Amino acid sequence: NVLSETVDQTSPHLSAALDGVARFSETIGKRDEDVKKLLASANKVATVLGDR
Amino acid sequence: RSLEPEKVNTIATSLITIFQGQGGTINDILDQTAQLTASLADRDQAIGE
Amino acid sequence: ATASILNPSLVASRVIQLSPPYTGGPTLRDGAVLDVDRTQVPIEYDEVRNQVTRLLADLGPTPEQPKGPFGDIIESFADGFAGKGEQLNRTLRGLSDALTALNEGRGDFFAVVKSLALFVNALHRSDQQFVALNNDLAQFTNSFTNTDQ
Amino acid sequence: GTLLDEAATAFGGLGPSLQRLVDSTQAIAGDFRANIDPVNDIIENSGPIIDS
Amino acid sequence: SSAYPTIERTLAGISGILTGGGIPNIEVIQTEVFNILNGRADQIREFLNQLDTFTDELNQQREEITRAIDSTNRLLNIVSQRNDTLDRVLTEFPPLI
Amino acid sequence: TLFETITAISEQVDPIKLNETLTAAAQALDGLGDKFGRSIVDGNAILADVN
Repeated sequence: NVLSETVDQTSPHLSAALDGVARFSETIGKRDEDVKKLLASANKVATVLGDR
Repeated sequence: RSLEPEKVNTIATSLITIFQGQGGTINDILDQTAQLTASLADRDQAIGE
Repeated sequence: ATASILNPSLVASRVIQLSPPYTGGPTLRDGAVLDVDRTQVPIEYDEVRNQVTRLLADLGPTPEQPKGPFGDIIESFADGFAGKGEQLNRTLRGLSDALTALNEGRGDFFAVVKSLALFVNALHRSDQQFVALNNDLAQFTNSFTNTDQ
Repeated sequence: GTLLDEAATAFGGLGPSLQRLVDSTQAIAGDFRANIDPVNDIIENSGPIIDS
Repeated sequence: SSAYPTIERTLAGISGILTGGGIPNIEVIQTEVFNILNGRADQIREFLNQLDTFTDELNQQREEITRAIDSTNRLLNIVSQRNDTLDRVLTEFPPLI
Repeated sequence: TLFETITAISEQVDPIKLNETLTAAAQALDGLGDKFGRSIVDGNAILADVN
């Protein structure tokens, strides 16, 4: 009964969240190599900055 | 074999303890994350650049 | 060994079966006693009927809940997730892609975090010193630019 | 029937992708907890420098 | 005119569901769900509460976030279009210093 | 009547779709169920320190 009522309550507010999360996740997911290279370069530069 | 009493009882009590009256909280989470992620996704070109 | 009473079929003679077949080691000597901790009994038909009746009554429909818990949960899941199959599929694919991409760069990202932590912890106390430095720099570079040449 | 069709549409072949999602989520969360003092220091001390 | 399903047809349909339906996977699924929920129901509830708090706080700063995104975009565009000068500086200034 | 009701229920399951759904769900958490719960606890601590 708890699962039934929870799904009943939070259903109309679900499709918007799914669409928003899908769009924001696809913003980064179609740039995987760029993000990983950016993180590697940032690691190098930030290690240089932090050590000094 | 999957209808073992111990697992079913633990799952049931845990689901009760977790989702007891959390419809409003979950609705708020969904609305807030929808708005935030839509705002962030409207800047797809900006984030790419 | 574990002596279990068995009912082979609907109508049969119940038999005591020693479940673990012998493969070596110490053997069951003569005059040994098996207690209740190592014996088993059949299910019995009455227990089956009692449990079936109990589960059908408790988890079945009631005047307050006409469809019962299972009917209500399947109806809520069927109506609460109607038309959201493709959207959920796309959201899960995108989330998986993004999270995998972040996880592959997780070590780099947390190295950035641990380095920026030291950078900021060493450069945070001098905020007024930085404002003074920028104002002094502007004052100094204004001293050599009062005219065009 | 409708619920099973929707579940099939939503979980068609997402086995590996959902497995990667859950593994990535757990790894990121565990590492984030392990490195929470640097995050706290960044959050609470980056304000003065940027404001200056 | 019609006919009631026989016991054979009923058991055949049930057996078709049981064999072609991937029933064994359930005893794995449920098992792992147990591992999620064993001794952590209170903590998952309070995590839901704190996630609500965090998501509300971020949504209250989404305009600042997008303004920062646009500002960083403009600054990084300018630096990228001056990258040549950046490279020249990095080549020639460290020896002088 | 009982057999007719069971048949009516069973004609809607369509074991192909149920099989693929259950296979996807099982592969989703095939070996990480304690990891996910520990992750939720860790995120609880993270939010309790971040908020």
